[PDB]
Amino acid sequence: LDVNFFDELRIGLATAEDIRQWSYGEVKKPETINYRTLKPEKDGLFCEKIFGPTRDWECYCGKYKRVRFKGIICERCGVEVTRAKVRRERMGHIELAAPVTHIWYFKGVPSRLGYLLDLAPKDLEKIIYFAAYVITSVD
Amino acid sequence: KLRALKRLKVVAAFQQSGNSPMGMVLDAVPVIPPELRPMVQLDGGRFATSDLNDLYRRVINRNNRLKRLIDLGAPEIIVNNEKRMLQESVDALFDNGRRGRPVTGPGNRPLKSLSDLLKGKQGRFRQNLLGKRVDYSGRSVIVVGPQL
Amino acid sequence: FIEDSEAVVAVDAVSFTLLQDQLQSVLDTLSEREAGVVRLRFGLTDGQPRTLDEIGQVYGVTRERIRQIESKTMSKLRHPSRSQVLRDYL
Amino acid sequence: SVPGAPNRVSFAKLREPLEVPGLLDVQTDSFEWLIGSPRWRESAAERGDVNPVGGLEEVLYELSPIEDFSGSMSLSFSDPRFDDVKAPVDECKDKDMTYAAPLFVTAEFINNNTGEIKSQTVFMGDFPMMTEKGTFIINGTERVVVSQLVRSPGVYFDETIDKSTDKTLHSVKVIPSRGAWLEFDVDKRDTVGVRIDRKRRQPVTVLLKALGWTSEQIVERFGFSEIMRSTLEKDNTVGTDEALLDIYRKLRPGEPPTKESAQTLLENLFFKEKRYDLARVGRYKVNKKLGLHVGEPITSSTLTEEDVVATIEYLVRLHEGQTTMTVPGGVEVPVETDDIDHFGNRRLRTVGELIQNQIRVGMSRMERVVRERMTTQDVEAITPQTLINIRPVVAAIKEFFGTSQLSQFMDQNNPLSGLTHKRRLSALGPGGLSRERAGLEVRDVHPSHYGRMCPIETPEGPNIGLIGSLSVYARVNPFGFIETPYRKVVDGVVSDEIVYLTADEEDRHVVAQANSPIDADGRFVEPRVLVRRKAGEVEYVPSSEVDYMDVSPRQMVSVATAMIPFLEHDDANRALMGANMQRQAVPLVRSEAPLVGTGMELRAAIDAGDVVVAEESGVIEEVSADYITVMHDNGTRRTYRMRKFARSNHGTCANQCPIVDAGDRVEAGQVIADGPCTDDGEMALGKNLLVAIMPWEGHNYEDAIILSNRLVEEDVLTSIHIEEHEIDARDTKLGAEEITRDIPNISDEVLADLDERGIVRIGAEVRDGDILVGKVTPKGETELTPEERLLRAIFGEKAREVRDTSLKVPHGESGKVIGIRVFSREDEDELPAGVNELVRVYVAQKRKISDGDKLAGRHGNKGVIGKILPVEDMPFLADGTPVDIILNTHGVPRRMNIGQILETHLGWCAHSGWKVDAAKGVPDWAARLPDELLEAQPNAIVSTPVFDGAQEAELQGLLSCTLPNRDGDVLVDADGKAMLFDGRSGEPFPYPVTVGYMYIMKLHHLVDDKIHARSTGPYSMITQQPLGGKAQFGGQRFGEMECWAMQAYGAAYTLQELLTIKSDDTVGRVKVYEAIVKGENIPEPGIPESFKVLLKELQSLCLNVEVLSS
Amino acid sequence: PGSLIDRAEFEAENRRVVAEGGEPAAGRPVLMGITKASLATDSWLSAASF
Amino acid sequence: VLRGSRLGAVSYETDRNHDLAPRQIARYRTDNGEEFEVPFADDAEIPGTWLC
DNA sequence: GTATTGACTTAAAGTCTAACCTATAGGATACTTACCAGGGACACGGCG
RNA sequence: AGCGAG
Ligand SMILES: [Mg+2]
Ligand SMILES: [Zn+2]
Repeated sequence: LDVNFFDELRIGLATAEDIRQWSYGEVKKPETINYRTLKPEKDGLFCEKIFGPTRDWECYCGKYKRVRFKGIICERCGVEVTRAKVRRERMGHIELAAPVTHIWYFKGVPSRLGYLLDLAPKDLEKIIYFAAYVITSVD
Repeated sequence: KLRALKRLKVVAAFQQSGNSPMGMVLDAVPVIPPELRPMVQLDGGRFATSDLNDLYRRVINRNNRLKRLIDLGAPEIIVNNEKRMLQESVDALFDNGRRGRPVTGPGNRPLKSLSDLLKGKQGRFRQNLLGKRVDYSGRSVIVVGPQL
Repeated sequence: FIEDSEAVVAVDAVSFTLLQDQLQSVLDTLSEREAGVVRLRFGLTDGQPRTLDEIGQVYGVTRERIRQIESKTMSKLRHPSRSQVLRDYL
Repeated sequence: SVPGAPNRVSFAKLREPLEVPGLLDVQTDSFEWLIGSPRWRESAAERGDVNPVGGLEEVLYELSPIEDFSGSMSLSFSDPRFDDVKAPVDECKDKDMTYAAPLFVTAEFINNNTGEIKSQTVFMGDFPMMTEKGTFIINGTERVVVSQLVRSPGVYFDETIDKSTDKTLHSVKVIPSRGAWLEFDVDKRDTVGVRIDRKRRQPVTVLLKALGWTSEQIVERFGFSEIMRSTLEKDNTVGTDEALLDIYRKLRPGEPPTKESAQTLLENLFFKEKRYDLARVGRYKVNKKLGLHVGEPITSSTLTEEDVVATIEYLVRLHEGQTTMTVPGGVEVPVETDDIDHFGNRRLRTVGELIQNQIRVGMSRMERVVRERMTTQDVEAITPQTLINIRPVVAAIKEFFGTSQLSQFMDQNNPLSGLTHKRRLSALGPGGLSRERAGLEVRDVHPSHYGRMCPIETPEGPNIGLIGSLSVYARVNPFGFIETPYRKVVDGVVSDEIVYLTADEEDRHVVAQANSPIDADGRFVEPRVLVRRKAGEVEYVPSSEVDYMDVSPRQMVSVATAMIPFLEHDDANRALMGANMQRQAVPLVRSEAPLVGTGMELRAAIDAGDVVVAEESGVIEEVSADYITVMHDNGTRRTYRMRKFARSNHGTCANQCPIVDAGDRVEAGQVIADGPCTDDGEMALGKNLLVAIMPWEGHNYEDAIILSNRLVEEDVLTSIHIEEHEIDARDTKLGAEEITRDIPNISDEVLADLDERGIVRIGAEVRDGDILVGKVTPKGETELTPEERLLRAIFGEKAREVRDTSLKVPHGESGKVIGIRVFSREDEDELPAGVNELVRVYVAQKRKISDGDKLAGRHGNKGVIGKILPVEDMPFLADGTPVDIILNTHGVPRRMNIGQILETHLGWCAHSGWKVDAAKGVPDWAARLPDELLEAQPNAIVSTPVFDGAQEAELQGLLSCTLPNRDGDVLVDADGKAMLFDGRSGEPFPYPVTVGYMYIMKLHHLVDDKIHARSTGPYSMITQQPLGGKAQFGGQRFGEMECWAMQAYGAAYTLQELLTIKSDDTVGRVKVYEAIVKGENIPEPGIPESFKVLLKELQSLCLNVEVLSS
Repeated sequence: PGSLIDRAEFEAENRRVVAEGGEPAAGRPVLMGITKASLATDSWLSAASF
Repeated sequence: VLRGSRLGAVSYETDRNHDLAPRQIARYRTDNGEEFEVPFADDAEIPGTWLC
């Protein structure tokens, strides 16, 4: 907004809840654009329905247009009709079918995951990359 | 005591703050806005990817394939291999070449990952934030003027 | 090495701003009803263009009167007097 | 020597035994070897006719025969043969098609069981060919393959000292071609140890027992040293199978150890050619170093256990401190450490070697696809034509000649630049040192470089030492090493027999120096003759019994450095800069041969290839400004066609004009039409200018130059620059682009010159912004704003639905329009896919010298032009002749390039002419002057060869006798200084001034290409901060150092302004433009866009970054 | 223990701790380097960009 | 310059916050008890299922 | 000049029908494990 | 990749 209301800049871990709170959708298909019409594809990496329209103030089909329909979503394609520059601002999120570990907290020596769990870096690398089992509970 | 002390520089951090130690393990991977990884129709129609859509495509392909393999019902060998591949894909997305050979693209060159954008003299912190190109500027050869 | 070909070029932007300003002024020169008809014909006032019938309805006059006054407005604005203040923008 | 040449008299006191070689041989001879031409066949047969095999023949022979896993059938290649080139050289250069020739190889398929042979030519592909000028033509462009300097494969022994013990520990590194390194290192502990493929060390006895040695045998061979006995004792490995098991467990862990994969493991790793090819040079080096198979020819580059055993024995003997070893059945060799930078270990991969290696990679790929398909090949249904896929080979060749770093864009600023781009040895590239990984010991000069590589000519940027230039007389050994000629001096008697020695052979011989006086009987006229020895140390000398002598002076300098007169009076830095700056001189319109030059001018021009030379003797039948027809001595006649006003790669002019009349008889090899920078056949890079060496009013301050206006009036420093603009109408979604004079919305004034068909007419002057090619691409339906629709109705127009993408003279350019080259699909001309037309317009401008342009002499005395004075306020000699240039005296003494002053003096003498007064004999200072130099007519060209030239005493003498200009008046006293009159004040300067004639060149750093400015323009894609570069409309980088300087000044507001609204903030940018244009205050700056880009990048790294308000 | 803490903050914590029960945390001066002293700053945005 | 484009386009149209089309926020509920508002325009049937 | 009606033609839909893309399935001899730097600092495994 | 200034 304004560089006077910029008192602090905090950095911290982003939990899965934060990641899916930033997101305006979920990229579910590994597609970018149409080969022939060269337009953003549905649910793809460049999806217009998630990150906004490629052209200022239009839905994907063309039903709603112009500033007069600002803040609306076409019911056919689902694109919100607003400025295209929001495509530089809105994020998505992929819902992993299985959990993964952030590499920065595993490989970066000292292995912070290892120090937290007291697992040797070799052991952590074996567990995480499915080379050796590990016991998580014992009655 | 030395190993104990080093471990208390990471075990204290997750205590002093109300941060969970869970943020290390991901269930969702954020996807950067598309125009920060543009796909541009260069002159001649030849499209130019962003080198990050490839890593994201790999992640999404492997995630969807994992979903389908779990849905069908597959032996633990194949599903565990798929999970390892998904872990490697997310690793390559966040940092190429940190573990194993870097993921290479066409021409046998490493794929510019999501962390290479920040590190180095050609990274973002040093090539586009502290130093920038400016308008209203020119350059020319200098010649002595003693009458000035 | 690739130029964003869809960035505010910062010269056409000021050109458009001054174009709107001078167009508004030259419109204010002509009679008020004339200004209104041309405005609501091209949707300058709020970005919504309409045809003869709508303007006839809103002013409670048959379509044909709006058409006629529109023709007179175009003829007036085309006069060399109010064209040199609007050329170099097309 | 050359039939028709300018008579340049020389101050040379030494006769040259060897004529300068075929300076371009480095490229053409290597390529002829690769092809296997009859010329190379004869040259090799003269010197080793045992096994003349070309590069392609070698590749085919190594590849063939091939068989499948079962060996039921095999394929072979033979008889490579080239067809005639597809198109002539000029046409290939014109229409953008590669200058290549078809390659045919006879295949042969033998079904080993059934017993059928099937042979047929296979058309391996369009092999690019080398033009007679030693250069390739690829995609119309002119390219040069620069030789590469690489570490020669072989065995290298090193010794170091360990801090923790302070003991001399040695090491060896058998370095193969595409093998696995075996470094038999010796540690501080007294135990030798192997390190196979860089894997966790081993005791050597383990490998020996892996080779099947018994401990009794091991002590029988490596028994003399205590280190070996210690290793056997502490090894603990008992048994051959134990050693093999341990070796396999260490080399390839994770797989179940066996006996089969323990033995064949090592056998395949080292002693099978599949994976450990040493190459011919590598095996020859190993044999010579260890003295194993000196007599026998070379074949089967793969190793033998004997080689490894001998390497271990040599390392151990070296550690003990022995001097020589005699391997059983091998000649004894001296035990000593190797130097990696010695030119007995740095070999040249010439153009032939690089192209052959790429052919080899492509053939390996083709071989692999052949083998893979052979399984799925129906027996008896297959022929070599349908079994061979040439695509990998042609793909490898094409990807080499383009985008390979050793296939460089030909550097043609002038003939010298092209000639020196050839004969260039770069120590970096594929399989070579990289600038970052290259240490500081490879960049230095080694004693072995003398005569094989120039110590002076070298880039001065971050490439010093990695790129050098081959010396004048240097030659390349068939094995890739660089040889240099020497005169065999026998029994103290110098001879003429010129032996070409490589660095190794030179070290073993006590080689003398070129300028050693000879008594005219072939014998040295003095004891104490200067000499060099093996260690590179120049020191005192054993009189008599010196085995070799330098062929001539200047043997150590390259072609570019051989054209600097008075080189010996210049420091290495200034000589280096002069050499690197001769190659930047632009071709002037006229070109004048220097008054003071060398013997290399004529040969350099001839061998550069940009000067036309008659092929055979004959009488010029008809000469015109575009061609020369010559009638040969026997009936036939030949027409040489000049290349008029052609554009070089770097934008300069390539004009050729004849220098022969319509009746002259011309002999074979005679120059008949000078090139761009040539005058009467000899190279001419600049102009001779009357120079004063005084300081003048602070305008020639700090290496700045002030030139008379005569140089702009008479047009002596002026260069034609031709610039090509390309535009291609393509096929787009909305339709196709048209090239016509119907550009939308643009008036009938800026559509004036454009022809009936679009593209501008020839000879039409165009200034920056004018239209060259009128192109119109479709727009597709869009949304005209209400304001613009109203305006169109008021002014009665239509959208036209087609945008303009016309080609325009880019900003800051101008000039006429030489010619238009139009390629079109409709006329069936090869064009890329999806383009209908491609038009190129050539725009020529005659640049005149102006302040900001860079000038230089040949002695590193560079400088930009600060001012161009009128001729009237120019110092003029007492005669009235104004001086043309004024250099500063403050730059001579400290830069240590006094040679320029010498040149100046000599130049003046050459300009005036002289007569030594030999009334009573010859003056003592002129006794050793060559005859006929005692008298020179005015304006007499002279030469001072590099390291034998005009001694200072001879120059003093010639300066004393300087026969008068027109009346009896010597304008330059014996001191060389003239009394000058002030142009402005009018009074004479109180003291004489050093005046003469300096030959100065106009470097290609013209201010017209350097000026740039910007107020607003394109902005980069992902970030703002506008594009950089004069080519775009580029903003000047404001880096971190500049920002620190601003912070130190305390100027916070200017820094914020710069980094926010001038660069990145996309909302405050148009706002500041509005404020400036409307007279309002510049607005408050916002958040730079790059910071939000950073925030999104951090968040996408799963880092929750949030900007807390407070 | 082994933590490198700024002297000003060290004194501030000592002042905060003398009251409400005094447990003086003894410390010893250290000479860092320019790189270590820079990367130990309290601002991650400058250390990261360094 | 290579002069690329992101496709799409720009549209300078004076931003208005005063006279705006009427909207009817429609609430949807996913399986995991998560509500989600969606500002659809009144002149269109509110769909019965939304990919939230 | 400004108030109208009665025709008189026209582009934009709005829609039905046809072809040309698109998501998807299948294919039965037998084939079963791929492919040259240094210089400093910190951390992990062996050995004493 | 070559190249310029320090
Ligand atoms: Mg300088
Ligand atoms: Zn829509």
